[PDB]
Amino acid sequence: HINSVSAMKLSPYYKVFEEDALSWEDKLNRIMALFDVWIDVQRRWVYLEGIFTGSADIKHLLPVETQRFQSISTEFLALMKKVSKSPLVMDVLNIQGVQRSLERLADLLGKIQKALGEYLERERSSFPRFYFVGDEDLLEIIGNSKNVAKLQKHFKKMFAGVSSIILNEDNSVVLGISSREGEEVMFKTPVSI
Amino acid sequence: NVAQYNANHPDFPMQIEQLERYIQRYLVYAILWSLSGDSRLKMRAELGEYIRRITTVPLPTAPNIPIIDYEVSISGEWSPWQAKVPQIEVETHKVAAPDVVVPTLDTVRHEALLYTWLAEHKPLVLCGPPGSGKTMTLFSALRALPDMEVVGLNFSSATTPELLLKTFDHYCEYRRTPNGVVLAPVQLGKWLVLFCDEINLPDMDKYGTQRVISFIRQMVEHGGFYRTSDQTWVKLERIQFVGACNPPTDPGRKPLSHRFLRHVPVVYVDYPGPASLTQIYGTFNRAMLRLIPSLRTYAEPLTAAMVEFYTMSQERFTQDTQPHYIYSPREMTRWVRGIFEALRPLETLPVEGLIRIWAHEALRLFQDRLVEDEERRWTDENIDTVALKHFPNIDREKAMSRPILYSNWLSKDYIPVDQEELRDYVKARLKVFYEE
Amino acid sequence: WMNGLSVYQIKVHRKYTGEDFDEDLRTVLRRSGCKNEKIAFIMDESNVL
Amino acid sequence: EWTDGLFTHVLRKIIDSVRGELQKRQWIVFDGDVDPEWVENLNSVLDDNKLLTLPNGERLSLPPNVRIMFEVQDLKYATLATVSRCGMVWFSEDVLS
Amino acid sequence: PKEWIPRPPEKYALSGHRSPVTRVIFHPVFSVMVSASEDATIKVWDYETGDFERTLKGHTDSVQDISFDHSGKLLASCSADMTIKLWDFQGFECIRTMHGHDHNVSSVAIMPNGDHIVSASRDKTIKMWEVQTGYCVKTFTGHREWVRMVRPNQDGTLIASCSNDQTVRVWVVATKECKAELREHEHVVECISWAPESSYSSISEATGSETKKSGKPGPFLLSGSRDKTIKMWDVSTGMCLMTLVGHDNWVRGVLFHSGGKFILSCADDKTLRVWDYKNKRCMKTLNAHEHFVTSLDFHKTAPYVVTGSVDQTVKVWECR
Ligand SMILES: Nc1ncnc2c1ncn2[C@@H]1O[C@H](COP(=O)(O)OP(=O)(O)O)[C@@H](O)[C@H]1O
Repeated sequence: HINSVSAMKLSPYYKVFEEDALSWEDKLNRIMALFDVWIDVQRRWVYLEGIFTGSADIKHLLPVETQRFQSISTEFLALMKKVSKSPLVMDVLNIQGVQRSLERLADLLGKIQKALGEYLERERSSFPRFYFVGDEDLLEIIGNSKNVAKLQKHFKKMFAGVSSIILNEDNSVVLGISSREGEEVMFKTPVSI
Repeated sequence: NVAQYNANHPDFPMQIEQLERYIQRYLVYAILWSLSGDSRLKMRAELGEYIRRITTVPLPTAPNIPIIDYEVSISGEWSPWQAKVPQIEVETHKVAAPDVVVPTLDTVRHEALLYTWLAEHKPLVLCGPPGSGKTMTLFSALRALPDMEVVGLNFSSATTPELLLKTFDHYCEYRRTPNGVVLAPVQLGKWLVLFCDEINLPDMDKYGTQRVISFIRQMVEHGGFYRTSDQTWVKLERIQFVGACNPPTDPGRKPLSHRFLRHVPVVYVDYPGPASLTQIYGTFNRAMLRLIPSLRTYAEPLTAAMVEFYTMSQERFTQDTQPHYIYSPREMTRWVRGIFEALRPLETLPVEGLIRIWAHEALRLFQDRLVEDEERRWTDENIDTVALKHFPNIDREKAMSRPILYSNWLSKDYIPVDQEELRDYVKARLKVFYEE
Repeated sequence: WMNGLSVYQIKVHRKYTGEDFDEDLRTVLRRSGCKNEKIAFIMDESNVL
Repeated sequence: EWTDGLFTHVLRKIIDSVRGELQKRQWIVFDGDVDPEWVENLNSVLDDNKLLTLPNGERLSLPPNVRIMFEVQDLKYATLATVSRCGMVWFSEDVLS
Repeated sequence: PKEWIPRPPEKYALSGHRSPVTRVIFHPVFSVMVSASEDATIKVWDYETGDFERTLKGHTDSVQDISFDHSGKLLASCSADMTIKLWDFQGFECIRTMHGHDHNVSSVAIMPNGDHIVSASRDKTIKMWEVQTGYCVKTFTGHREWVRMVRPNQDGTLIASCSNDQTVRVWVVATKECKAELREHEHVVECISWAPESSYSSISEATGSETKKSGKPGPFLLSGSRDKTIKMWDVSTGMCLMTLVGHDNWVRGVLFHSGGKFILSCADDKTLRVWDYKNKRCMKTLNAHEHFVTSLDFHKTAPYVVTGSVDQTVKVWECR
């Protein structure tokens, strides 16, 4: 849509439709910016919620961090409930304070992600092969432990020829080991995830 | 109110005969309050009996109590104000909190009148002696309106409109509209209430005018004020004014101009008097004497003692002797709060100890203010005799003494302290304090 | 000193205009509200100009 | 804690492909002089490993759609370990007329 | 065993001093003790016999703190004349006078390594000294007011401090500073003390805490209240595990028991308090002196508690 608007802006009778073209372009740029921030903040929040809910005994070691993320998560839950109650693109575009609220949420989630180095080092001590995984990628791996959808793009860093793994329909039993050229080996007995 | 009834009862609309019987009674009630709201109880009773004696409107069959004691119910019949609020039992935790208000006849009546005048966003002025309750009444009647947000303002002798302009710069914003400039609070959908606390005290000029009162009158009547920076008329959007003031016969106060006073209704709040005071603080005393169950029976005599000594001191020391001789229910509230704070950590105390706390608080409230040794001796002797009058068969020597001191320095709690031990402790602490 | 408050005196002098009192009040308010510091603000009658 | 640079940030963005940079044809072009200070860091990328190694132990495998390009004027300071890993397109002075 | 508590009356009431007694400590290897007062002297007392042994003149103003080393052959004393002296306790003579502070030095200690000395003075700075040379090597800043006491931890890697700044500040010695800043005291912070190694289990089971599950339970501080309280803290940014309300005046000295099962405390209420901190209550109260009690110490092996006071007397309490 933005490309088409910019194409018809140049030629040939743009002068009569100028104000409508500017309004269209402005609202398109605004929704582009809002959703560009939105995809990143949702991608951050999904693994932050995973790591702070599925993993336990973190409040006894980072109480202020856990309380801060609990408050931020309740705020995000309320905002997403409002978005669910207003599923219109124009409505979410014109929600008052959405841009600054989402920018502040991105900044706070970034700070929370930054303040996790000691816990990440403890996890790396727990599993030896996590030493070859970065901080953000390790955070995503821990947060999306139950999902098992983003582990296929991270297994190649940990292992030698294990590019990905094959799963069942329930996505709760590992069936084998898959390489990057399609060569696969079948387990003698699976693992009970 | 009729429209509210119509909205609340969609299946049964507002009938004509009920509307007539409601509106006639409300007209009598509104005439009474609008014409004698700024006068004493005797004068409003006189106006009520005059209306009852001249005008043929149905009225309650009240042999003694005035018509202003009654409320026009929405169903169209008179209802007493006293039956609205019963005896309440405030919790021990908030026994003298700054926001607790134990309901009373005058409190409920003034709250209803304030709500009526504040729902229409009409400016008003609360008049009465200091400490009578003209800020608790406004705040209690305005806590029932979530739309309203209070902004405190304390007028002085050298008050000039720049105080109002600084308040507007902080709490509101200027915006430009095609119709002109309007001024509105930054909180969207909220009404701002400016509570000017000493509205008489702005200094009257040589030619009988007050700049602040003229400014407020211009804003109330013309709906806006000129902005002196660019000489541009600035309109107001959601702003009202509420004034509190002592009577204009007080030593520092001046009478407001008639052009300003044309717009602001004035309601006169007086001191509660003895019969209201005894209940209005016996509730607090009964709540307070639950920390120590053995002191439960010593609540009515204690409240009578506080009320009686406060009345005696207020009658004795007046404004004409010294400028600061102002005694109000603020002193009783601080009395209850002091006894509660001295009783909270103890949870075991005999009646002599309770009387000692009561006498120490009486001293610290009614004797530190005084100037002359004769007045101080009068307060000491009268504290002793009021305590002996209201508390017979008590250990006078064990409950009263010449020093009577309380401190939390030598003890963890707030318990009485011996003078010699206190002197030794202060000497040692001064030895430490010289080097620090 | 016994109660742990920090004593503040404005230390008035000559040519002490209203801006200096505003600055002293600002510093007292900042210390007392932003930094949770209990302050005893002792002010004399000769300090009022 | 690790702070990314320009090349590492761009490569990590392409690897993550949050907005779908993997599907497009991505080219990384180095428009500057070549010396063994910073190209011996990239010799593992230009090697058969297709891999960038960092002091963390974090490794970033080069995706097949990304070509590492240099727009250089000369190679008088590059070493054999750099020249031997890349394909040469000698743009002579007579190519442009 | 691990249960003895001081009992009335006192064993000896040693009264050789001339001014208020400031700090009293025990000896690591010998059956002797030293005491510092405000008359610029450090008397040495045999607490087993109860007789004054010898004095250590040399300080110009009131000596404010004293501390032995691990071997027991060195005594480090700091005074209000802005100097720190190191005493050769084998021959009872001063080795070096170490200037450098700008005001009254309030407390010193010798690190468990044995060749470094900490300090604390009214200029809000903490300095590290060299025992071998006498030079200053490291200075700590961050406190906004008079620093009253400094205490290194068990292995010498961490330093805790208390100040008129209303705060307790603990940091690592080596390179980083301000590991935590503890701000739950509403008045001045006066007396800190670390927790001994044989106290972590009792502390963990006494306070609200899970069954470890983290490893290295973390160091624990103690009190420092001029607001008549006792407060112990934790690892990281620090939280108040418990507050032992029940005291009467300005707390001046706090300790753990040798077995780690009790908290000993003394204050200006002329009272030595024995806290059963597992139940957050004081189970024993000793009317120690006739004036303010300034300091106490607890013997690591022998059953003796010693207290100094403004009474110009040093009392030794035998434990039963
Ligand atoms: N129920 C009550 N009735 C009357 N006075 C009360 C009541 N509760 C508290 N007070 C005291 O009455 C005082 C009235 O002061 P305030 O509300 O500021 O009005 P004013 O502006 O007349 O002083 C308050 O300080 C309060 O302590």
